[PDB]
Amino acid sequence: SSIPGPGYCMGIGPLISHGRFLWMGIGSACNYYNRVYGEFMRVWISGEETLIISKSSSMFHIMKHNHYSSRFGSKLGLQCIGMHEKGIIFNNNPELWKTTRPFFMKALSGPGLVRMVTVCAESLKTHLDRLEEVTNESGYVDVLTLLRRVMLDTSNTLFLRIPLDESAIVVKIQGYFDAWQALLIKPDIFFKISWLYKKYEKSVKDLKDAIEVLIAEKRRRISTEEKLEECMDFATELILAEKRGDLTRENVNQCILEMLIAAPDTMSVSLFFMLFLIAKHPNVEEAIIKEIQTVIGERDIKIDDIQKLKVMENFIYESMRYQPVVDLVMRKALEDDVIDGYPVKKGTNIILNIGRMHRLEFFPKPNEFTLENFAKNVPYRYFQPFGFGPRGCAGKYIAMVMMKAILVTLLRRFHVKTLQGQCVESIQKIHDLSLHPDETKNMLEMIFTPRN
Ligand code: HEM
Ligand SMILES: C[C@]12CC[C@H]3[C@@H](CCC4=CC(=O)CC[C@@]43C)[C@@H]1CC[C@@H]2O
Repeated sequence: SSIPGPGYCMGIGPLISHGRFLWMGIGSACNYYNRVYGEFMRVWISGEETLIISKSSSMFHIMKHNHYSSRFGSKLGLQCIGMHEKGIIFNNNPELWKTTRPFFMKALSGPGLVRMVTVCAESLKTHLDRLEEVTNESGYVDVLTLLRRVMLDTSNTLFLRIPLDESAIVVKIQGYFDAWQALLIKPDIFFKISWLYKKYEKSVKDLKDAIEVLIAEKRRRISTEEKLEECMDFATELILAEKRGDLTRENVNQCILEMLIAAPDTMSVSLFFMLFLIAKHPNVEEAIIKEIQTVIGERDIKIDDIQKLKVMENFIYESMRYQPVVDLVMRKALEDDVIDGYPVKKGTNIILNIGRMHRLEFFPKPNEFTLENFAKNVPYRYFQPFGFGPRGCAGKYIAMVMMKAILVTLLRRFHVKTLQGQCVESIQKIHDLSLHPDETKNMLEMIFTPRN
């Protein structure tokens, strides 16, 4: 089969599509192009041909095979934010990515994933006893900021554990994400005209400098440590690999940065959306509380509990299905292949529109929020909220642990109410790199009233 999509109007076809991505935002443009043309179609970002694909088969094929273990985006943009051939998230150098990923994978599983369940709970407890730092005079909690702070404290105490300014770093991380999102697919032209991107360059420097102070302190503690054997962690493993031949200071420094931003970027907005759903679905809220009563009671949550929390697990999955944050995935073809019907050349960019896929493929009631969608065991080839395979989410397992831990410890303690008739559907969302609340609007706050 030849490839669907707009006409290559002798050099205008590319300019409209890129411009449309810039104008609409990546996610809404993907959804536009998939709805107009097929669920498998072609478009251009800068020069290069990029396939925007919703079909479950193609998705599975792509994530399954090792010759798609790359992403893409502006080299100038990725250099600007420090992700050009450096971290793992947008590290598109195959070999350098291969050697860095294992550090992340170790830290996000085994004993650290077990530690995480109590670390995550104790952190939120701390922040729920200090709700004055986040609550209004009118009782309005800034949930986005609350979550970001506990997510950061969580990430810090597990992976780095150096004292830091939560509030400041959370703002800096937000700044870094805006820059990443802004520059990821900007054309080379953009990067010439300097007073159009110095803005972003500063956000990156703010965060990078802040983290350099922390890794600096972390370095000094490692040098003077007696029992280096016992107290290992993600940041230390990296630093010791650099002390062997294995890694570069620059790369270490970006990996530590990337581990600290991950959850604040994504967990916070996911749990935010999840809380607005609990607020407007009392049917489900009850089921979850009943489960928490049965399973946990008034004991501190423990690793053994999380597998038993079945209703919440379905809620989490249905929330990510219905209202995702990470609704699309960027990949690149490293070898030629046939994919469903169509040929895909080496170097061809790919955007997997997993948000659309979860409304077109397997589920009984795709366009409404119900746990009926997860009453029958969902095959993992029709529902990839995290992705899978050799480049799937490195946090995918621990993320689920973390989300259960915070939803338990919060709902245990508080009823959550939304302002006005607001719901996830009515919130004004930006749909660019990720899918998240437009924070220049308001009515995003919530109210926390106790239980008993
Ligand atoms: C609700 C939470 C989360 C969601 C929905 C999510 C989703 C995703 C998705 C879709 C990808 C792309 C994977 C692919 O291309 O197949 C990804 C990549 C990644 N995620 Fe997450 N994620 C979450 C939380 C986390 C957390 C908590 C961490 C770390 C602490 C993390 C670390 C990563 C990393 C490092 C990658 C890049 C993997 C690579 O390129 O090699 N994620 N995530
Ligand atoms: C999925 C994705 C890679 C992983 C990204 C995701 C954007 C949101 C995000 C923020 C983080 O800090 C961790 C990685 C993630 C979860 C990206 C959108 C396109 C890209 O392929």
